[PDB]
Amino acid sequence: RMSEQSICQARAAVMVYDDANKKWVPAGGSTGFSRVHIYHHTGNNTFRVVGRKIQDHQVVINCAIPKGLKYNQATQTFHQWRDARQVYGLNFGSKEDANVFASAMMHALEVLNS
Amino acid sequence: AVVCQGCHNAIDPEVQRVTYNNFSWHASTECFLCSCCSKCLIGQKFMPVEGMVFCSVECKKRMS
Ligand SMILES: [Zn+2]
Ligand SMILES: [Zn+2]
Ligand SMILES: [Zn+2]
Repeated sequence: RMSEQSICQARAAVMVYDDANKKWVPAGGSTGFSRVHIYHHTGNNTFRVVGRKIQDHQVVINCAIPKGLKYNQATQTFHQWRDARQVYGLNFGSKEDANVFASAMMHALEVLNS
Repeated sequence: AVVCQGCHNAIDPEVQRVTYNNFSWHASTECFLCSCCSKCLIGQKFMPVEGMVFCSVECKKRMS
């Protein structure tokens, strides 16, 4: 019953890297900034990244956070990580959005590495 | 050699581009867009906030 906890809300344009066209592209197929959360399932101590388009709340990312996720703070406003399939990118609206998300990601990883 | 704030890909060093602070966007592809509603803002009224731009006061407040 206990709904998942949102532990941050950042503004980012969610992106994926398109290998066949060797460039970054918008996740879900369309441009626009999303509201991006880290959700914490307090029952199980599992976490996921969920990003919903600001204009229409389309879910463009729904990504589990594993123990040992390598979180790459590539630029001050662009962070990325990968799984076996994709590289995900977050293009933040500002340095504050980015730092707030990164802190929540490290907190998630803190709990996951306990 | 600069990276686009809209699409996160390289901007050709030679071409002209949209600039605001240490942010740049492609001026030829649809990169300079309202962060909310994706409206093209080239030649248009715009409202910049760090790495984001609007469009209008309605799109801006939607992203507060
Ligand atoms: Zn671009
Ligand atoms: Zn245009
Ligand atoms: Zn707009």
